Amino acid sequence: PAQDNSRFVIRDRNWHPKALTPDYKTSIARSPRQALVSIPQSISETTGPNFSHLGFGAHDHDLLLNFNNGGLPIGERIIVAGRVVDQYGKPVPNTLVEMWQANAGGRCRHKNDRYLAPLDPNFGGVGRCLTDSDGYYSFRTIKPGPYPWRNGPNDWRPAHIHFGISGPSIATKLITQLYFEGDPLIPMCPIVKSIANPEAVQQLIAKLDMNNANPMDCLAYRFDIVLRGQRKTHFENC
Amino acid sequence: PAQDNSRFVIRDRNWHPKALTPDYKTSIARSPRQALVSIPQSISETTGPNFSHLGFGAHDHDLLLNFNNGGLPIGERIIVAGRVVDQYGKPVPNTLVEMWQANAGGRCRHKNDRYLAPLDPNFGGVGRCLTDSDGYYSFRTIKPGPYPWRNGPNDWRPAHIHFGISGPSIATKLITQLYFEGDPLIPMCPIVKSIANPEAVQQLIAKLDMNNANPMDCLAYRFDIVLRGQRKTHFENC
Amino acid sequence: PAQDNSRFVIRDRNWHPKALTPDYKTSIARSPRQALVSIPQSISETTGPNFSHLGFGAHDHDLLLNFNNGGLPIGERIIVAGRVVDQYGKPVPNTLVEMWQANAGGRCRHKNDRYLAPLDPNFGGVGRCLTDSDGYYSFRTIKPGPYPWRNGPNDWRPAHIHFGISGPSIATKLITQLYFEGDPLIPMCPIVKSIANPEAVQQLIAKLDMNNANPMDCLAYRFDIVLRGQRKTHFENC
Amino acid sequence: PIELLPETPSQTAGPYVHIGLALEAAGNPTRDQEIWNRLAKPDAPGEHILLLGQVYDGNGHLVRDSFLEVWQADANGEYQDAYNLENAFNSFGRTATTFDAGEWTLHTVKPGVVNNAAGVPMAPHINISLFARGINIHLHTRLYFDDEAQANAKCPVLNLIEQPQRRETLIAKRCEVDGKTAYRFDIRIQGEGETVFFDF
Amino acid sequence: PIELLPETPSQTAGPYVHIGLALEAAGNPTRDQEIWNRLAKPDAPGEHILLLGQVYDGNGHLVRDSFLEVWQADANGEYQDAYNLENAFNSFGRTATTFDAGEWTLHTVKPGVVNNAAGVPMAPHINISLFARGINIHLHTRLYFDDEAQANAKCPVLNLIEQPQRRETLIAKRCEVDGKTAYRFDIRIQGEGETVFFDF
Amino acid sequence: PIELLPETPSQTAGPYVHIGLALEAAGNPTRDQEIWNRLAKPDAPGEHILLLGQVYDGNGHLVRDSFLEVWQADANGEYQDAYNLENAFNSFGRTATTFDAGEWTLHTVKPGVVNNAAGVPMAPHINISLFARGINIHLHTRLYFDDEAQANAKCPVLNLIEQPQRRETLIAKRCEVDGKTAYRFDIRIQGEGETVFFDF
Amino acid sequence: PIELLPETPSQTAGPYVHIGLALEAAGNPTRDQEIWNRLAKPDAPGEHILLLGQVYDGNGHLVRDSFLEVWQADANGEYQDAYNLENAFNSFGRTATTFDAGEWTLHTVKPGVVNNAAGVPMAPHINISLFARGINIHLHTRLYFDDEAQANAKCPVLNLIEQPQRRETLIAKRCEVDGKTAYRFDIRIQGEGETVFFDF
Ligand SMILES: [Fe+3]
Ligand SMILES: [Fe+3]
Ligand SMILES: [Fe+3]
Ligand SMILES: [Fe+3]
Repeated sequence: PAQDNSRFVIRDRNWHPKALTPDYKTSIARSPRQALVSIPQSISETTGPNFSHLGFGAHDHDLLLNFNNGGLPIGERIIVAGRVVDQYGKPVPNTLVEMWQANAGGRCRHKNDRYLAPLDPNFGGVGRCLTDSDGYYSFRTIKPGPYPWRNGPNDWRPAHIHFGISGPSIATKLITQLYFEGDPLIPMCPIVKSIANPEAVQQLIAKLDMNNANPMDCLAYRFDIVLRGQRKTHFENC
Repeated sequence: PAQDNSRFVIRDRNWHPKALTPDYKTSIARSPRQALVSIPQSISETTGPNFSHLGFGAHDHDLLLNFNNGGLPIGERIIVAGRVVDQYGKPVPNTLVEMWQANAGGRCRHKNDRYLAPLDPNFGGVGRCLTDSDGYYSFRTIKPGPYPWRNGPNDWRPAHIHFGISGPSIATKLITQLYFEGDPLIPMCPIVKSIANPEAVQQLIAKLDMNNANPMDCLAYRFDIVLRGQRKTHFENC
Repeated sequence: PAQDNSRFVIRDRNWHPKALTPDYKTSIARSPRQALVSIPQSISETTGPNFSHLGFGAHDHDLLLNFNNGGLPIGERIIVAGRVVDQYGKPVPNTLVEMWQANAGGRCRHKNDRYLAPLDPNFGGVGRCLTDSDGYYSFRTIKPGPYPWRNGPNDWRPAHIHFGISGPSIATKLITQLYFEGDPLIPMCPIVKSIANPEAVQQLIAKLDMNNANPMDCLAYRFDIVLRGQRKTHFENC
Repeated sequence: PIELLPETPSQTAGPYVHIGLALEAAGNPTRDQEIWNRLAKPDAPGEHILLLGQVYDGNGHLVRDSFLEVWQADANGEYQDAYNLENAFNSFGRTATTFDAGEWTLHTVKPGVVNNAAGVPMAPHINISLFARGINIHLHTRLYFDDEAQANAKCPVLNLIEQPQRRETLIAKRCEVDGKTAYRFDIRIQGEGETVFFDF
Repeated sequence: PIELLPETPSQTAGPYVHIGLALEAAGNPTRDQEIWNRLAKPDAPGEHILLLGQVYDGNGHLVRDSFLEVWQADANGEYQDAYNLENAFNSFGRTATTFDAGEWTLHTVKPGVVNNAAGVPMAPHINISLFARGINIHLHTRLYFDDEAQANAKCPVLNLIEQPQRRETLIAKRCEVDGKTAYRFDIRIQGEGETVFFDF
Repeated sequence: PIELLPETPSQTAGPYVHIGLALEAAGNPTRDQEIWNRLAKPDAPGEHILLLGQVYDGNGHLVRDSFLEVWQADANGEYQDAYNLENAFNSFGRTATTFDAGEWTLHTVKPGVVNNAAGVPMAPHINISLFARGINIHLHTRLYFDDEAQANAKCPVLNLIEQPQRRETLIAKRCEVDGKTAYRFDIRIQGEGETVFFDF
Repeated sequence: PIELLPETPSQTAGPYVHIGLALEAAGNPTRDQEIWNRLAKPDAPGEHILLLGQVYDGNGHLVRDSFLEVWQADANGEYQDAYNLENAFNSFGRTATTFDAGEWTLHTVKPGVVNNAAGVPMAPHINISLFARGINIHLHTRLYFDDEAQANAKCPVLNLIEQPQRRETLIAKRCEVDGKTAYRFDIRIQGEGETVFFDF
């Protein structure tokens, strides 16, 4: 079983987006009015699931082949790779990185998405990968296209891939979004602007990686994820 | 018939790309070693075709419908609009604007293109439009994806749409390329870098136009084209 | 009848003042807690009243003469003129511009105004004008004086003239306030501070216009108004 | 991106909005031609109705200084843009709530059906714009009728409001004031039963 | 002061969270192994319970697109981190509320007692993380049980909540669903009876 | 000095120029009306000629992806700017060299005489603009004829070329293709016998 | 974009390249173990060949100061990376052209077939790297054989060279020097008959 031997660096809730961000409309009715109750870390908070024993299919990380009904998806073939480290710069091995996205046109494979851009019969948009010993993950997919949404009258989400990172604990567990370098829609999105600090928005921008690109085949993007720093317990209860 | 009543501003061949640009490999064997012979402008150079009487089909400007085999193309639905003016800022009416591009994956509909990204059965990539009285044109298409090419070992063309502009004369006739705002591949392309002046590269960057976008439908890009200034003849042959 | 041929550029609600601005005390109880519901533009939103056939009195725009009980108002005689354009810089012709203000001492002609500065027996404070072919409007009035109000214990409104502009649609309809160049009360007022962006406040400041002033008579202030950009519909419902 | 000229920013209409836009409601003398609450002359086509309502703040207290502007189609579902006081029907009108009358009134006909951009029929509605002290930028809303339930259930605009309970705030309750067909439409700016406001 | 590398900022899970994290609930085809609501297999030790609840927003309306992640100890009060579908019990599980099912379900056993860092026993609880559109950074909460009144009064985490009326929002009510032992835990994100959320 | 707005920079036509400007040559389906190599219809006035040529690069190798645009006067020496496919003659036309046909063809009439700006008669010529991959900005040239020796010696544009050996590169040789009058005009972009290119 | 550490820039090998890399070719004393032109010992498997050639500049004059490095697979199509002078065959070797010997020599076996990344068989080749004064960054080339015409026509690398005439510059002509199988491979750095150089 799991033990209480780790302490996690307290989250900077001024770096992270606030609960109440008015421009992002749905946050108004879905944000607590009462203050969060601070509790010390215990075994309930400092431990979490390990997904090393989960049965991963061969194409779970490859979105170009994991839906396959008879062909290849239409769109810009890209590799989305990066490293998962903690605040101390320590790699996070054997961690679950889950991702989901829209197709080249910005259409998501869900019943609630009635956007006029057609579905790609060869694209699912779901991906999962367990990080290696050095904390590296890699996905092969197509660059998702931007999509409109009912927030403001002309609000468009920048091209993005949603990310879900488990980490060593439920305390480190994080769901975020990846944006693409140079996309002019980034400073205009209310979901991006929910983050007050501009330096924090930069941590979400995946950068073009020509070094990791496959010549005459696919481009690449680097997205490094930083999770809460893990430290050993010291001087607790004397 | 056409008459000799106009003079065109002499082309700044230091603004325009040079014939010999080594990094763009094919230019080495396809560039003149001898100097261009300067000739005065005459009726042969100052006149050109007028395409007002050409039979344009209803969807010639709409690349989302001009190929139609049973559906819509997969990709980011966009409007590429702009104005065609001359160096004096005077609009260029009833001029032919022709364009061609790749699909969302960077695949062109030609036999010589053996790129692994699939063809879109609902996308042709050919478009034409005659400018209005104010010099405005508009195309509805999908955002083309970048594509690799055999130049350097890892050379990738930025997402682009090729443009062909007729103008009032064969002297104004121009073929160029449109690039998209923020695309990180622009400062890396040898075809873009064939233009020495960085301020000239900026004239080729189509900018995001949220004002011309159709809410819940398609985005828009503005690309203004500037042709050689047209002036009346004065004090010729005394 | 009116037709659905125009589309209007979406309002920047971060440029405009927010609903909840606590320093302006009355806004606390009169601001919606729920988010605004975004709806697309239809004939109900893109059309609006045309006041070209409304019967304007000869002195409707002239506040020095439209109250007249036997004399001229006490105060700094000024001309308030300008142009009403849209975001594209296109003039807005035949539009209704309405205005109201206080006298030279800050006293408004209303029953609830029990400010100890007297009323001017020759001043009402109401005006209306229809813009010409080129979008120009003009008013003749006296410069209003600042007035105190029960917000903070020592709160003073700067010298202002309220403006009401209709535009081509109910989408463009706007009510605003004009302030005067150099007034030291402008950066101290909670109603002016309701606007977050200081460059937005600058558009509300009327600039002294010595060129439009009548020598030995009255001064002039120029106040240009910019309404939402109007564009024709394109590529709707394919 | 393309930056256009910025729109002139909005400011509150102020506590004295009535002196410049609702001269009679204030108590000040009127001009020859005023834009007021009589949209339809007694001889206008369609079902003649009286609209009334009160505006409430977040504390449940009456707003006795509000100014409202309305825009609606005629009985045939056509928008009459050319405002003239000689017309039987005008699509535009103005009303207000004062300290002497905490209830606004509007004399008009029931609007006909109009299609949206997509060609889908919208339910009979009146477009409202609310201005008052404390309201920095005006509030847009729509007035729907309770006796048009079948059309209300199929309206594209009303169906854009996620929650069914919030759609009811835009529906005016039918009553009778001295043998005349009347609809009551109370606007609650903030709090319990808050009226749906639009952006376009 | 000493500054470490900044943590990657959180963003909302979005409306379509289910296509990537709850495939069956999204009506999309599943992969061989999925992480879902069946924490305990029928032959697992402890009192087998069914957990259900609804998520309410600030207007008292149902959140039909929420995604919940649970972390709990087994019947013996031990955390099983090694996730495998062949196991009789898994301490982790995911559940969701959909448009087809506005109520979330969880099949598990009642957790045993675990001590805090100071050695003081905490009452039987389930750690819940709530994700959805509109929630920028996930909300952490705990599910306590009503039949553990003696243990709940002594819990060091529950006693950190200043007001005793707010502690009640974390207590699941015992009920019965189809002749099986069940507990109802409704979460109110905002307003009247707002659920206590934690920071750690 | 006075600076005007800068002209939009040129870029190469690229390898796939044909899909947008020579649809039939690209093996792609054509539209109703296309701009192609048939300048003159069989019943057009003047001496009907067939023009053919090959484009060579600096290594003496064929350019099988070139795109050429021609501008010429009619038999009467007048420029017909009004392009229409119903016309007997069109002064404009497009031709190309493909991988399937490394030679370009043009069906037209021999142009008449036109004067320069100074009133001096220029010899019968065809204005050619050459586009292809590797050509950053198009090359302008002129096609003169060998049986017009007297007119070619007097031409003011041809006499602006300093060396008489370079003037020969602009002179098309008279030949016969299938019992029809033809002229061969080969273009050498670089090297030995390099074609004279113009700037105007 | 992601900027990695930049590679150390290249500089010419200089006129005295032989003193540090071709000690015997210079005329300076050698060390115990040198990397030279004897890739295959007389007892190595496969068809034993002698390779010779001259390096020419752009004026058609001999380069009497060049340095060449070679890399090839053995007769079985395997690359032997572990360089040792005790091995029968070494995949790596060095040769040069001096003022005393304007012709470089190489004693090796004919390389076997190797597959590219895609699994397609490449024709028998020797990878060459040319260094000399005036050559700022080394020139990469390949040596193919004329008696392997069927394999040369199906090689993916040789077929990447657009023009067929340029493919012939990479093909070594078979001859006989004292009963030994010999292939002549002249490298023309610039001008007429210029050798194809690669980038990878
Ligand atoms: Fe005021
Ligand atoms: Fe999304
Ligand atoms: Fe291209
Ligand atoms: Fe040296």
